[PDB]
Order: sequence, then C-alpha cells, then structure tokens
Amino acid sequence: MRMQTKLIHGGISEDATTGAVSVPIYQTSTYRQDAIGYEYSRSGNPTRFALEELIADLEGGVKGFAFASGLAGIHAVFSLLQSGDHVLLGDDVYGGTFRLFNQVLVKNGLSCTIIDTSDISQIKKAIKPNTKALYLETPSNPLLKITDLAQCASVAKDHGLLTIVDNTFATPYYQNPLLLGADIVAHSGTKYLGGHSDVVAGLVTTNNEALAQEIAFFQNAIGGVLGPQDSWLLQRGIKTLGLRMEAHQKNALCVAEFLEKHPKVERVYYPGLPTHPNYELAKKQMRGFSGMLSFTLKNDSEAVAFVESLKLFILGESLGGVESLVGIPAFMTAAGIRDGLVRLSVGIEHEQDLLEDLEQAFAKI
Amino acid sequence: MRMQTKLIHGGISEDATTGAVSVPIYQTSTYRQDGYEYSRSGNPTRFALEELIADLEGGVKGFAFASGLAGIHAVFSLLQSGDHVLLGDDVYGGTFRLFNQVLVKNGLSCTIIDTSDISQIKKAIKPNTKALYLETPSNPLLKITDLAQCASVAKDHGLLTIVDNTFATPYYQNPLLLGADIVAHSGTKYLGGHSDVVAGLVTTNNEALAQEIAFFQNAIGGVLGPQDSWLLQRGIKTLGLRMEAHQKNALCVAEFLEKHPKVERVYYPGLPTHPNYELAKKQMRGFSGMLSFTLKNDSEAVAFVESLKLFILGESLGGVESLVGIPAFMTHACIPKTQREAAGIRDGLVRLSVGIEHEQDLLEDLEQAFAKI
Amino acid sequence: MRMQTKLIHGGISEDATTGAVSVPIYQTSTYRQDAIGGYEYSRSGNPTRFALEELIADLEGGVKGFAFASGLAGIHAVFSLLQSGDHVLLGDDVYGGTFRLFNQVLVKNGLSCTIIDTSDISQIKKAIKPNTKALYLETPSNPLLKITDLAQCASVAKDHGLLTIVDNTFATPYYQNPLLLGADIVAHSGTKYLGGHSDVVAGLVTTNNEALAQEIAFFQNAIGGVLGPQDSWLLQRGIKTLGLRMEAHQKNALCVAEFLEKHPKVERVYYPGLPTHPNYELAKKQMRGFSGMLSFTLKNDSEAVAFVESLKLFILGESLGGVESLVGIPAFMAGIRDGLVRLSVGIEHEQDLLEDLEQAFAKIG
Ligand SMILES: *Cc1c(COP(=O)(O)O)cnc(C)c1O
Repeated sequence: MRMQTKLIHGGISEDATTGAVSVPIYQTSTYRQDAIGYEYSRSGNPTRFALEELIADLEGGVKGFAFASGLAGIHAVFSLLQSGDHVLLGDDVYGGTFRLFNQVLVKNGLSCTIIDTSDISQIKKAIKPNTKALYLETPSNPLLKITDLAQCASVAKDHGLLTIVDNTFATPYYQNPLLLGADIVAHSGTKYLGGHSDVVAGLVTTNNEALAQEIAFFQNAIGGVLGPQDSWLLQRGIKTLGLRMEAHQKNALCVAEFLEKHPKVERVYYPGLPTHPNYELAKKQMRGFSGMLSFTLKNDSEAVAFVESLKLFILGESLGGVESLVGIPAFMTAAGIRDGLVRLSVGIEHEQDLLEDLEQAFAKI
Repeated sequence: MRMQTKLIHGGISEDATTGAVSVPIYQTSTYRQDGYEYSRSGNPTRFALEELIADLEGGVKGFAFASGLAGIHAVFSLLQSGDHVLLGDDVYGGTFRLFNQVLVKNGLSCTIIDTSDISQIKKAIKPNTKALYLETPSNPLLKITDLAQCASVAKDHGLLTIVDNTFATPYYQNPLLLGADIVAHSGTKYLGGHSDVVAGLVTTNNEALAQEIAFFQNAIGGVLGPQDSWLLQRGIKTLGLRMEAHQKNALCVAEFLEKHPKVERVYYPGLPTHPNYELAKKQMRGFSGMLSFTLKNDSEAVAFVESLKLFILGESLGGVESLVGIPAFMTHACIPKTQREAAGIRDGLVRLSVGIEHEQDLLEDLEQAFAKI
Repeated sequence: MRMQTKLIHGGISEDATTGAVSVPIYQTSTYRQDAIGGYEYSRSGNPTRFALEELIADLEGGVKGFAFASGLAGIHAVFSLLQSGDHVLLGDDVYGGTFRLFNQVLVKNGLSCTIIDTSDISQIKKAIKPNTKALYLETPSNPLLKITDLAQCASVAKDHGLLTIVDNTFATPYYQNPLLLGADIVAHSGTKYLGGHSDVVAGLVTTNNEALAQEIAFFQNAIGGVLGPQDSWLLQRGIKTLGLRMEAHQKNALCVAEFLEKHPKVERVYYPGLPTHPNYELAKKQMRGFSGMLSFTLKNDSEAVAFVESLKLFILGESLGGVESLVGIPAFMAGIRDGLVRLSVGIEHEQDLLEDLEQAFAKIG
C-alpha cells in the first residue's frame, strides 16, 4: 500500500475480534489477568496502541508513543539525558520548547546553545565535549526557515549525537526525518495531525530499538500519556491527512502569491515561494509545503487593525486545523520577528473566500 | 568429479550403514557411549553439510552456524583484543554492525576502505592489523575486488584474507583457490535457495585455523540444527541449475534495463560496460542473479517498486523468488541521506534479486511498472 | 650557558679571524672563489645573516635559523613547502596579515584553511581532513591574548601526519620555547620584540628537523625574501638586550593590567599575567613569563578613540614590541569590539605610564 492507503489501513485500523472497521475506544484502567505473573492503561491501552502503531507506520519508525500534549512528548524525549548534558537548539524554536529547556530541563542539569540550524557551520562551531543531542525544527515557527536535515543528521551522526526533529508543520505526509538520518521524530498532534482543532496530543516515534525502550520507559514513568478518547479522535483525524494537506498547500500557495504581489505587504514567509531562502533544499527534502505562512506589512503599526478586521480568519492561539487561524507572534507565541509580523494558518475553506477576507481587511488600512 | 556432480555426491551425501541416498536427520542431543558425544560438538546431519561446503570451496573443514552472522562472529572470535581489521566500505550493514556494536566493545578496531583500490588497503595497514575482510561482488553496487591481488598483498603482510562469498556462490567463485584463508557464506541465500532456511557456512584452507573455528563454533554455541543442516544440503543440490537460471535471467534483465529510457545506470558484473568486467571474468566463472539499477528521477523509485506484482517487496535475496528492495529505505534507512549519496546509494537505487521465474514474466512485470511512472 | 648569557654569546657573537666582539657587516653581494667546487652568493649565504640565524636556532633550540625580509615573508616561505590541494588549520584570531596571507595569497595557489578556536583542543580534532598537513598556532594571541596549549595540540597533530607551526612573536624565545613543547616550526616577526627598538623590519624562522631545514632553506633562496646584512646585524644587536627588555616589559605590563582591572571606567582586561584570565594556569605552565602585550575593552565603547587620541606618552602607531609605548585599536588598524584598545607596554618608568593613563581616563564620561 501507498501513503494515502496507509493513512486509512495503516497501524492498527480494525478490531481483529469483531471486524469493526474502527478501533474500539477502550475506556478502561485495568485488565483481568489469567495467571499470577495489557496490565494497566498508563503502560498499555489498545486504543492508544493503535494510534501509536499508525504514527510509527507513517514516519517509518519501530514504535510510536502518544502523549497528553506535544510538550509532554518533547519533555519525555529530553528525559533520555543526564545532568551535565548539552543540547543544540534552533534559534527560532517553538516558544514552549525553549521555555521547557529554560525553566524545566535547566533546573535539572541540562544546558543548551541557541544556534542557526540553516548555518551548518554554526552547529559545528558549537559542539561541546558533553553535547549529546541536536534539536531541529523545519520548517520553523514563525519565519519558516528551512534546515538541511540530511546534512545536520550527518554532522550529528559522526559525532556521537542524537538527531531530534519536531516534524509538526510538514506532516509525515510531506517530510520523513527518519528516512534522512534523524533518530527521533516529535509531533504536536494538536495541530495538523488530528486536524480539527479539537484534540490536544503529542506523538513521538523513532528508528531505533534502544531509544524505543528509553522513550517507552519515560512515557510510562513520568505518566504524560494520551487518553483513549483523544487517541481515537486523533487517529480518526489522521485518516483525512492526505486530503487536508493537499488543500492546505493549495490554499497556502494561493495566499502566499496574493500577499507577495500586494502593495501593502513587504515580506512573505512561505516555503512554497521560489524566492524563499532555501527553496531548492525545501523541494529536495519535502514533498509539499504546508498551510503555514507569516507575512509582514509595510506599515508596521497597522498589524493589530488588519488581524482584527478579518472575519473568516479566526483570531486564535493555535494552528493546523480545517479552520483558518490568524496570529501575531509578538503578542502571542528581535530575530526577524518584527512586531508587525502576522502568521496565518491557512485552512481548508474555499480559496476565493480566504482571498476575499484578506481583501476586505487590507481595504481597511 | 566436476563441480556439478560434486553438488550431488560431494562431502557426505549418503548414509553408509543403511544405503539411504539422503543423510538422515539426527534430531538427537546426545549419544550412547561404550564418534559423536554431544550435538553441539558434533552431529552427523550437520557434519555431512560441513564436509560438502569444505569439499566445494576446496577446504579442509566446514562449519555450519545458526546464521551467516553467527559464522562471521566465530571467525572474528579468533582475534585477541588489540587486533585491527580492514573492512570493505560496502560491507553488509550487519557485518559493519558486528564490529561497530559487538566486537569493538571487545577490543577490536577497524578501518573502512574501498577494496577495489589496492593502494588504499596498503595505506590502511597498521603494525597491529591481523585481518582483511573482503566481499565481491559487493552489495548493492556489485563492485569487484581483485581476490588474488588482495590475498597476496595481505599474505606478504601478516594478514588473514577473509572473504564473504555469498553473492557469487562456490559455483562461480572459489576464494581459497585464489589466496583466501577463510570463506564465509550466508546459507540463508543462494546456498539454501528457497528462502526457507537461516544458516551460516564457514570453510578454510588451514588446519590450524580450522581448530580455532571448531573451538569457537563449540564454545560460543551458535551452531546449526540438524533439520536446517539437512534442508540447506537439499537446497545446495540444485545450486548449479539455479545459478545458471539466476544468471540467465539477470543478464536478460540487466540488458532490458539499459535499453530503458527511464533507467540511468545499471550495476551488474555481467555487463561489458561494468567497471572491472575483465577482472570479473578472471576470478568468476559466472555472475549471480544480483543487480541494482538507478533511475533518472529519484522520487519515481517508490512508485516503480510499489506497482511491481511479480517481484516480491522483501528484505532477503538469493531465493527462487524474485525480490526487490530500495536499499536507501530498507537495508540502509538508518544512514544519513547525504552519507548514502557519498557511498553511491541514491534514493533512486533499486536492488533486484532476480529469481528463477520465466524471464518473460519477469520482464512483463518490469514493463508495466515503468509504464506506470 | 644560560638564556641570559646566550643572548650575548650565542650562535655566532664574535668574528673568528679578527676577534671582533661584534660580527662584521658584510655589505657584499658576491665572493671570490678558488673553485670550481663557504659563501658563494649573498642570497644563498651571507656571514652576517648567518650569525643571526645561528643565534635564533640556538635560542629556540633549533638546528637551523632563517632570516627574512619580514615576519610575513618568513611565514610565507614556511607555507611554501605545501603542494596545492593541501589543508591547514588556523587559529580564529591569528595575526591580521597572517589571515590576509592565506585568504588572498596561498588559497588561490590551491591551499585550503579552516578557522578554529585552538584553545578548544576538541575543535581541532573536529576539523581534521584527510588532506590536512599542518596546524598553525599563535599564543598568546593577537590581540586578545587567548592562550593555546602547545604541548597537547602538538601531540594531537603528532599522532596524525601533521606539522605544528607556531608564531612565537608575542611571548619571545625568552618566555616560551615551542620547539621543546613538540612544535616543528617556530616563526617570529623580528620587527617586534626581537629587534626591540622599532627600527628594523625582519622575520625569523627556525626548526627542530633536519629535513624541514633543507626545505625552508630551499624556499628562502628560491623566493629570495632574505634579510639584508645591516638589518640582520641590527637585529642581532637588538637581541642582546632581549632578556633585560622582556623583564621590564612584563614588570610594566603587570603593573598596568592591575591598574586597568581595578578601574571603574574599564570593562574587561586581557593579559595572561592576570590570575582571573582564561587558562592562566596554562600560561604559567608553558611560559616563563608574560610579555608587554595587553588589551582592554572599556565600559563606554564609543569613547575608545577619544581615549587613545588623548594619550601623551604612549604613541599612537602601527606596531608593537618596542622600547617606546605603542597603542592601537586593532579594529581600525570574534572578540574584537570596535572599542578594544591594544597596548604595547614599553620599558619607560611605570609611574609615567600610569600617569598617562590616569590623565586619559579623566577626560571621558
Ligand atoms: C503547538 C506546538 C507544540 C505544542 O503541543 P501542545 O499540544 O501544545 O503540547 C509543540 N510543537 C510544535 C511545533 C507546536 O507547534
């Protein structure tokens, strides 16, 4: 089977015993045993396991892991490290990942270095003797900066390092870090994966047998596990991923090219524009660009006004749902991040209506 | 008797007492005493196979293991800590893993070298080097290594020439007759031939080396069971005919593929255009069923393989069934992409284990897959 | 013979035939022979130049010495040993003209370089290519006085097939002897501490190794960047007070470092003699003393020029290592802030030097 069939029949997609074409929702905490010696839903749940087998299946991993949130996943990953350990980080990583390091992992003995991941020499310049991991996020939030995964994972592998890739923006449908040399892939399932702005989840998967028990252990020992209801909803959502990503990309390309040719707009940030820094690299490691774009307008004070006069676009705090979201990283989630930077999550509505909502909003500034 | 007759009557192919034209399967762990004592030390079913492989490769003794890796492990168990080994850059990921993950932790060391370049091996020899591991033709780029040359150079230093002769079987290539000290096989492949047995085979020129290997077969305990021994031996009986058919099919397929507009480069030693074709012809009496080919558009390799309906998408090789894999997404997925291209392994490289089906059915399957990209 | 004595009677310090306590100046281009079959031509050999070369060999513990038209011409000749397609490691803050030598001269001749921090011994390990032939160290470093461990870098380079090349200009043969610490080639700008009198442009190069000596000789002769007899003699003359000058330089430099450090108006101070200096314990171990070279960055960065232009004793000029005090902003003439002031502390009375600084500080905010 191919990717789009896999989205539907991949992982575990059926109930063996009943023939049920969906995985049963296992609202249980405990299972009867049949001799002294599934045991507990913190360590094992058939509904979560189905979901986990599915993400492993999509990223080409040996095991999947489902978490209460994206951050519970990322946390569980970095729990593989001891105190005195050093980690290299992208300079515009998701705000919560940086906060995690700053205020949680530091207080417990880990250190970091903020580098430019598109500058492969900067990563070389920063490897300390106690460095153990490299954390990559491409495309990036909110500038959509592209990082060469294969090359980073190469630099990383010949040093004793771990390649950890937050693959949220480009989904397993568009990018597959594990097939480029990465060791661990992390997702916020809150976003594109479930796709309906109705589930908070995290997903992690890995190439490596040993890393798999390591993650397994800390998923269960720290206990940040995803519930069966959420698991089931996320898997349900994954079934339409292919269709949703195609439409996300179609709409995003239309919006990107609308903003680029627009007088009131200065810079557009989107991986699918040929004038995007590293467009060639993007095409080589991604099979598509997603729905995420930010843009900056010439008159920088008029940002709040523009965002607030949008009717169809929803002024909200997340991304990657069927509904379009609008945001200003400065006042929400310096370094390119002018305060007049508007970040659209382009959804799956009709492109004409999405273009019309942007027209009417510019026509007010 | 000639090679073809030897596959049927060589080693021990007959039960002396009963007359049975097939060696009996001794499913026994022990023997009464008043020349066998324990089946992990010696078993008449395994012994028969052992004699056969020694007899085919012109060795003094054979040793059957639970797996190809198990045999290669027994060989490398010869060396003490401090010893250093030269490995080919296109070594079986599992052989490379043995060193990287098992033997290193035990005190060995290696250096990776292109063995098709003889001066490279010379540049790499240290005072503490004791062995040279060769594999020709290679997986997946089918790159040839001058056996006689490498054996000789290695001999005139203090080195054991260890050759993995899996791909080009004892039917087409005999390393021991070209200066090699030890030959290793994955019996799992062409030797068994029916993708139904997992086995290692190891043979040697040298009585002293044989005592060493015998000791480690026994002390480490990674031996081959009597049932599989017998199964492997049964498979070997058609090795000749199967290889003839593999090669016929493979040639035909290679020739088809280079006629082909979408296909860029084809890697097969039986092609005159293959680097070292003339060398190939010197040390091999034939070529195997093993080939790869790269297509012009990388991203089209996935679709090509997916639409195949005769070739089985699989991990192994050397069976009567044709097998297809994409080394970059299967046998080599762990390795960073830019390193894979460094080693010649593009995402568009497709490896075929050409089976023994009707060549036309094999070709019609390739045509329809191209037709769909 | 001790170093203090060796500066006066070392190499050749006497005319053998006449008994002159000074080496005569051979302003000659050619010599009569009784050939066909000592001195033939002044480019190949001159008794005055040779005297100086023998002296430096003797000072650094070399087998041969080599006098050039400048510090650069020597460094040039050293790197002239290498074929095209070879690779070399460079300190991240080697001398400004040593970079400009590689950057613009030796590269286009088929040479390749990698800028590294050499005080990070693991960084040099990370940069070794199969075609790399030599490492080039410079400690203390211009103009930050960053210290590199000569003994270890030599070792790391020695177990690979590499040549250790050290620019010993700053910590002279009187304080540091790289050749005994596993270096292969040492190079000096004679223009600096060796001449001591800011009146000679010269370069000196010496080596441990017979075969390297043959090579450097060949390239000194073939390129012909040789030092003249009068300059050699003046250089030798200068070297005779080296010990005395270095002691006064250090005594003054330590006295200034401690003034600048305890000063409210100053931010950082770079001097290997300060206890609170990166690798101070390393300095003490490989060096017998700290020289007259120090730099400092002040709190008000924009008022660096006003400071320098109001100094009355220190001379605003373009060199170092002289009996008179020199000052420069190395940026106008990676650590180097456009307000870093570099001081070449002379051998004048420390009270006069400190009173020049007091009065200069007392004119800025
Ligand atoms: C939003 C986001 C997260 C956070 O996931 P939660 O579901 O908020 O835990 C993690 N990574 C990326 C890239 C995100 O965008």
